[PDB]
Amino acid sequence: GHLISSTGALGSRSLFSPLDIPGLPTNPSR
Amino acid sequence: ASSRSELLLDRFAEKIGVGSISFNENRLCSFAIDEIYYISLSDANDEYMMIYGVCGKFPTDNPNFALEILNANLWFAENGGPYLCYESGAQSLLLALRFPLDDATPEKLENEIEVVVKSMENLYLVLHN
Repeated sequence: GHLISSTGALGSRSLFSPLDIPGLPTNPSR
Repeated sequence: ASSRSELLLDRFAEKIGVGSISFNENRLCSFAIDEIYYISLSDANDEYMMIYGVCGKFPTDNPNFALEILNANLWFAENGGPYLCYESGAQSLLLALRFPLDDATPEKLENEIEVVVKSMENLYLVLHN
């Protein structure tokens, strides 16, 4: 829960950091 | 003594005021904007970062819509948006945006990240049902 107070294009409330959506740490190159 | 990817990150987190972040053992930095839109920044390459928007597991019950997504990709191609891609390790859908590192700026990274968010947001609208 981090609140953004920026001019930039993220006029949106909060950012959560992940250590029904996978949030994968790798995809297959080969 | 870090490459430019690791500066942009720090400089970007400074711009939006969320403190500090980093890259992980798997060369990426996953944060979820509003606990619905999952985004993972990867520095795939010395020349570019990839920007992944994760849209969950991929339906396989009457999955005739994999052709519908492939059809949606026409819209994102005209609009300049992310590529609609399927990934096999998590069976998850993905928006993919390449983001090159020369002339890169914190506002440019911020701009494109939310491009992936508005793509992940508007996705159900770009589809027929």
